[PDB]
Amino acid sequence: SREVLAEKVKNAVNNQPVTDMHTHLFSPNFGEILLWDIDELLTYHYLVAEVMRWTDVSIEAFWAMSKREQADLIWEELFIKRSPVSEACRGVLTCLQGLGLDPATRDLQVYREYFAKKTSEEQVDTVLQLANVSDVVMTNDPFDDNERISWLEGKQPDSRFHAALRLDPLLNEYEQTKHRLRDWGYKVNDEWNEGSIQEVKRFLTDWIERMDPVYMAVSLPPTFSFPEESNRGRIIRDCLLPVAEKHNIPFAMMIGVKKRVHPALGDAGDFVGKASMDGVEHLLREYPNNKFLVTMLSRENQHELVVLARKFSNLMIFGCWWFMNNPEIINEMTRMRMEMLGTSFIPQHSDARVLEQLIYKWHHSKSIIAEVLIDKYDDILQAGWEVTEEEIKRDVADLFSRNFWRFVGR
Amino acid sequence: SREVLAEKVKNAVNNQPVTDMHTHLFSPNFGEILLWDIDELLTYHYLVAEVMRWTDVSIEAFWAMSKREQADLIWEELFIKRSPVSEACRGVLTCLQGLGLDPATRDLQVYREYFAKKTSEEQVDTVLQLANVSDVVMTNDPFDDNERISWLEGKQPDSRFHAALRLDPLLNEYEQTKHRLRDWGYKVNDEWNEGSIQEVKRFLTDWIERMDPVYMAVSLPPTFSFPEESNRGRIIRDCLLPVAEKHNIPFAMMIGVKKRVHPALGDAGDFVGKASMDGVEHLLREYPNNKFLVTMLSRENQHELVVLARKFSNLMIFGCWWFMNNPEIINEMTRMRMEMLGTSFIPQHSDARVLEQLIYKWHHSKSIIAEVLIDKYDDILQAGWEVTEEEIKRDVADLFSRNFWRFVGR
Amino acid sequence: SREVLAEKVKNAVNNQPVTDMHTHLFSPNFGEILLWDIDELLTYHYLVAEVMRWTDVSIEAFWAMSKREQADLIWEELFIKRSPVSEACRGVLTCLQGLGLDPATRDLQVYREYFAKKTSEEQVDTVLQLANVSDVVMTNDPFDDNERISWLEGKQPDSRFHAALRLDPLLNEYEQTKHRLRDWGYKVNDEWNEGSIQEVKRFLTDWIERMDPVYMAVSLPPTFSFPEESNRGRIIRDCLLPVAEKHNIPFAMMIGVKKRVHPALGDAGDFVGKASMDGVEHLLREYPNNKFLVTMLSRENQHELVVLARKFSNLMIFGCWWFMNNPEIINEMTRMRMEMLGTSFIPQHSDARVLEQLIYKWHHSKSIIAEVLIDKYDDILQAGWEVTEEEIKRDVADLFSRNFWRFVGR
Amino acid sequence: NDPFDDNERISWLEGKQPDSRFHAALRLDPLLNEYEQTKHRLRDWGYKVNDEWNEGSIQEVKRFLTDWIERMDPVYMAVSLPPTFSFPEESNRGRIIRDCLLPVAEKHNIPFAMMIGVKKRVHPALGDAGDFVGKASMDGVE
Ligand SMILES: O=C(O)[C@@H](O)C(O)[C@H](O)C(=O)O
Ligand SMILES: O=C(O)[C@@H](O)C(O)[C@H](O)C(=O)O
Ligand SMILES: O=C(O)[C@@H](O)C(O)[C@H](O)C(=O)O
Ligand SMILES: [Cl-]
Ligand SMILES: [Zn+2]
Ligand SMILES: [Zn+2]
Ligand SMILES: [Zn+2]
Ligand SMILES: [Zn+2]
Repeated sequence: SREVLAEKVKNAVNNQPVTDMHTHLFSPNFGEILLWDIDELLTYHYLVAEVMRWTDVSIEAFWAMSKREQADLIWEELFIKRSPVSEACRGVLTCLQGLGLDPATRDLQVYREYFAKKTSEEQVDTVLQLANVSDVVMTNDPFDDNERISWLEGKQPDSRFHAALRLDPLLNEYEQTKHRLRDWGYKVNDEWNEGSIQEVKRFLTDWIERMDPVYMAVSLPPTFSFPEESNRGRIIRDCLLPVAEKHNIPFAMMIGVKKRVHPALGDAGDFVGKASMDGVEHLLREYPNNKFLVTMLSRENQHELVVLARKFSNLMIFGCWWFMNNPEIINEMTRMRMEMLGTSFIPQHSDARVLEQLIYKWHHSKSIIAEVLIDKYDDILQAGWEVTEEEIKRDVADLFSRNFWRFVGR
Repeated sequence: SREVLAEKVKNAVNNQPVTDMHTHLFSPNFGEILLWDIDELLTYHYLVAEVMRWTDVSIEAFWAMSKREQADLIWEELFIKRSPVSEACRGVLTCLQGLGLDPATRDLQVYREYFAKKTSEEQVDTVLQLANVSDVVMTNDPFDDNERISWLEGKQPDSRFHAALRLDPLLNEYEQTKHRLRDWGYKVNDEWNEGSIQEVKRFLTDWIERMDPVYMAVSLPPTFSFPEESNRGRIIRDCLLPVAEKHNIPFAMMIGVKKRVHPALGDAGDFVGKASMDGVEHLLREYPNNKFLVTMLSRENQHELVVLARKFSNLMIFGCWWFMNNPEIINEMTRMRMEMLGTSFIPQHSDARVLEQLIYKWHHSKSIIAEVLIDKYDDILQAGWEVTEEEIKRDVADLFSRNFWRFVGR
Repeated sequence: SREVLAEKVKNAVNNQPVTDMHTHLFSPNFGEILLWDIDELLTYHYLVAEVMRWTDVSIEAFWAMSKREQADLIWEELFIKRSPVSEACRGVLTCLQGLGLDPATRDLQVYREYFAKKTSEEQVDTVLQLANVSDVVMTNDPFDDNERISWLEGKQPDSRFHAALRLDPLLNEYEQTKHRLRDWGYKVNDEWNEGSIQEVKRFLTDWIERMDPVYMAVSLPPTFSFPEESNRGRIIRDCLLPVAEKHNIPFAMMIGVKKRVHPALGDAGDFVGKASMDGVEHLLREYPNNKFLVTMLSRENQHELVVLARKFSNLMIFGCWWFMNNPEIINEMTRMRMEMLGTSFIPQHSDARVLEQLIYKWHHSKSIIAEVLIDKYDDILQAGWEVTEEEIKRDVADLFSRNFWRFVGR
Repeated sequence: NDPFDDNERISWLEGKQPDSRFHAALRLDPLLNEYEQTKHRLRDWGYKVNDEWNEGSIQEVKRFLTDWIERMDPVYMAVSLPPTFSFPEESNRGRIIRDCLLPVAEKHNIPFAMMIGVKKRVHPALGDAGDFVGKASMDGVE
């Protein structure tokens, strides 16, 4: 029956240890960059954008408040003055309950008590256990002063944390970044010649050696195109692709983000745009020895992206990114994906910026993926097919963990 | 439980008095422009387009028939020859049943009897009571000869009816409209100079003074862009925006309509197109002291529009407009909206052209919005949150009425 | 009640004989072009694309394998190593069960036994009976050497099979095709003059005379536009349209296919793109005496296509084509269509390349269409409308068969 | 000297050497501007170019150029181009120039002559007198 299947699917999904292949979390020993707290959860930029639609407090005043005050404002405006029904607000409550706290009391002061008596290491153990996350993939930007520090000091991340070499500044801001490269000893010239090419490669190789990243990544605008006689186009073609092939490291492209449409909002000021599939199509076909992990921001790019994955095996689609990370969208995306790709895709990643988010991000997404799995297994069951519990666990393992590790070559 | 919640949500939704912030209805005392009748309901242009896909009667012959004959044809073709399953046909039946008539008999002659013995004022009282609509926002075009009359005669609308200054002819047909402005005493010159600017402002100010509109509005094509060195671009930049800021009146933009692709169909001859978000993005960011009410016609513009609202608080999204006003779409739009905006948006408007439509428009939309509210409240309930009935009524009040009045400054 | 209605709708839908207005099947007497077998089902290009996302076997090696080996590989990779949850894999199982075979045993060798002891004619009788398909519309390309043979030999197709004149080579590859036309006696000149025009018309007329097609068809790219001073634009304008009007034959346009993005994949190497609606809009309005059957490949073209059908009665929308032929999409498309068009559209076609697919294609689509019909009938039932079983059968007959025959003029 | 012209191929294939006052120039219009049609002739001549632009197609096109350079000993390779000429470009012309012509020309130190601006056959019936002209962008040459 469907209910017998349902229980097996839900059990398999809930018990399957998750490999979160894209987050903004950091190994505890890396320091304060690792954000956690009910205060951090409430000041997540997703909620900053949401509170600004309600509060009379200016954005300037908001940025001038302490994190405690910002959190108090957001709690009052989005949870008390109006029901916390949005996905992000729902997420906060899910994290609280998961930690054993009681959302029924709406006692923020009591919730804060829970966090103030623990250490980073302890909360990490707690959260990964609760979220059943075995591996976390970080976003490591060698262009950030704070992050560069731990890496240069020789600090190695926790074994549960993996590095990913983020290259946004290099690919999207070369004109400014080239100068920093020079200061660091990478002799790139004013013009794109053999010298500049080799030094950029040396730069990538040095960080690959230092981080041992599972992949190199970059977020791109709606106008992204390739090939292109631009700094980005040339760097990707002459340096990134060749280096990635040599070390058999996949290239992750997060396409569709239009940066800073509302500067004053900070991290909450980015917009979205539909991109052309031409560049991705070209990269996949012309670089068969390169591997590509892709996720797009526009709802209107989702279906064609699935179709492109049917064309090229060197393409691995992943997650329901940012503005796509909402139940209604996650549901439609996951169903279209399983329908045209079976289980050859990575349904989700958390993109967690605050440690505790791993709880709600995976909880909310797992229940949806579980329902989709139940429908699909049931359809073949009605066709006379018999699926074993072991086959279910196998499929679930591919979706939440094995597809990623298998694609990156680990 | 979910069923206890369901009843509370449905009750709150059904009892919440509605402020319909965009319709094509008129205060009864305004005259015959106020359309009502089972005949008017059946000759709604939405059904004209639908009947032309079935009937062998030429469009010319149709326009030559009396309204009674047109209604008879549409009833026969869309209700008798085929089941009235489309949204618009379903709407007609909902209006009948709501009025106490019986769709089971399919007796159009009997239905007509009900309307012929009442007055405009009486039917208005009846419908607003049935639809539980407390306030109706009109669309008042000072460029229409018939409408200009009541306003110039000094006629004030019923207290339940509010004015909205529609400016399509001014913004999209200035080359022709400028001449009428001159005939009315507004000395606009051949070239866009201080004189033309001031006289256009004087024109807007005079009508704002006469109508006391809750907002100024315009429908725009898929190709809409801003800024732009065109009559529209210049009028918006040099006159509309400044005047709207001074009187703190919001600017409503209904984007995506491609006018007259099938001229012979009349009001049923408009098409749709996806628009670029650039112009809206620019307006929101560069005019922070101006308020904007926006609704778009293309299904492919919906998600990005929600994201843009997360960026700018001077943007208030509203309704599921025209071709978007169908269950399947209303559902997906409302869910995406609540998920990314919580309750900071106006889910719907009727766009009613015929008085009785208020019944089905709100009935059909309320049941969908109610189901979405139930899902979202249930999700936070499962997270341990407890929502009171008063909080539900508060949220419902914001969605169906308070968000609008609060945004316009009333 | 809804369950009483449900049974009537499901019964009507299941019993309604289907006219499949677009397939890639052939009358049995046409020869081996008629594909059938569990081996053919498994080597369907939809599954080739899917297996290439999993298998380590090179595409070259795959094309070098025998059909038996290809089928074995696909069965092992997509059904045994991972659960066959994708739509195409689900389809294979549905066909097996429908034929009386047992998917529970996963015994491919036993399944093969069933097919090896029957004749084409026998399997055709079997499948059409099982799929309850009364009429099959073929895709007949006079430019294919193999197909041209039966037609030139004077072979007439089975009475259950209808011809459709496919013109892709003529319209999209005229520069190469013109030479073949000359070799066949059609004196087209180097330049587009009266001579070339008349000879192209003569060519179309000759094949219309030989095939007696229900319609002429062509698949078009995302960049399709009209009018256009190109071979395609000129051929459509000066030859196709005039000839189609004269014989009152509709023109079918399948828009949105980007051919060969992955050449090595063969038939599995096509991609998709969103098209502009301008060309279709122009054709519908400027050629009122011509009939057009249209289906588009991009998910983002679906809603506007429905709106365009509301504008022009000479437009008949049909099916959920190729990448659109997935439950999640079929559901949303069918609901948007019924909501804005009632029953004036053709919900589906199979596009079957392998005989047995008629079973799963129609089985999977019928259950979805049935659920949509049940919702819509229920909505008007709740409005007080009473629908008779005969009206249901009538509506179902229009959707699955009469709308097509009525539109083509048969 | 157009190796794609039947009449012209003869003398070269027969081993005929031109008068000492006459020098050869390898004209490549058919190769660069009509590859889709020309590729088939290359195949018939033994140059195994594939359907897709890969190492194989590249090497065989180079072999073709090298063979004729060897046979003609041209002072330069030449081509006439349309007003819309651009470079780089993901087209047959753009790829052939980038992956074959330029490399081969550098190796043998042979210059590349480009005669830009001709819009072919605007008046077909006039034959050789049917070509028109158009202003080109300097971007590709630059
Ligand atoms: O929080 C987010 O998802 C964004 O602000 C970014 O971190 C984005 O996911 C990125 O990786 O660029
Ligand atoms: O009936 C309609 O919705 C349209 O014909 C128009 O009234 C549109 O809503 C508009 O306001 O321009
Ligand atoms: O199998 C398919 O649907 C495609 O490969 C084509 O046959 C397409 O449907 C077409 O008719 O061009
Ligand atoms: Cl789109
Ligand atoms: Zn991220
Ligand atoms: Zn309106
Ligand atoms: Zn949906
Ligand atoms: Zn087909």
